Amino acid sequence: ETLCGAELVDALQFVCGDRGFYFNKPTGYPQTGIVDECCFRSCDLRRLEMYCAPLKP
Repeated sequence: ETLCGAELVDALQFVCGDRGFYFNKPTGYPQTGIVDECCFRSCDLRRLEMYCAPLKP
């Protein structure tokens, strides 16, 4: 539920596999990202999944 530090990174590695992840969602045209939603808060797998990089292949 709460995934912090290494455990967060493990989760993202596992869920995102080859794609990679990032920690802050992009914006645009006061920061915040996976830590906030998955570490300070429990988060679910679909939220976690949102910090997987685009595919592209």
